[PDB]
Amino acid sequence: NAFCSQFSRGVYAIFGFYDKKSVNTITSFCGTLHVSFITPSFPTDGTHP
Amino acid sequence: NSIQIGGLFPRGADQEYSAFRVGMVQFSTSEFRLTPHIDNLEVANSFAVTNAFCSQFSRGVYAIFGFYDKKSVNTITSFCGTLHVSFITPSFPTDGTHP
Amino acid sequence: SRRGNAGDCLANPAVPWGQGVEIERALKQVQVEGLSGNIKFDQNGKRIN
Repeated sequence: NAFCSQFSRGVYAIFGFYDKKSVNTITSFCGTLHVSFITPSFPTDGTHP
Repeated sequence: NSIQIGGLFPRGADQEYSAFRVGMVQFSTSEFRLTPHIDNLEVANSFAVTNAFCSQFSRGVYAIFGFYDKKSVNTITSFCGTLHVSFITPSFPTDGTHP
Repeated sequence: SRRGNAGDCLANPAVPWGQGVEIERALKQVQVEGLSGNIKFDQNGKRIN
């Protein structure tokens, strides 16, 4: 709901952190809504757009 | 009366949905009846897992049947712990405890 | 400048916006210098060099 709040506001990119228990919530949404996501957290394994 | 539940089924999961209908016909009663709402989805896409979840919370279901994968296991447990809806599943068990 | 209103995240069907494809290609084609050193990216989003 913090993701969908800012996507309701309209943004061009989102900076933020994820964790292990939330990483697939991020990598699914950024694949879907095509909103880029810059982050310093641990690297996801795979080829994520 | 007629009660409403929600169903989350993977594409390619033919037999389990066939096993779902056999269970409904046999365990049906005359007094109280259960009404499913079935959805077919990819289960690794956690958007679609989220999209199927909030669509059925808009329906006002009483409990939810569904599966999950490694990609979506955290999506369900964070939702059902928050939105206080029960989720029954044949998937692999979550490590730790989740309400 | 997609001044058209983004709407919610729960769209049926959820639709992207093609100027989002423009953003990440700029984000991957950045080689600057920072605190860690040479910031060189891949097509994936991971760091190299």
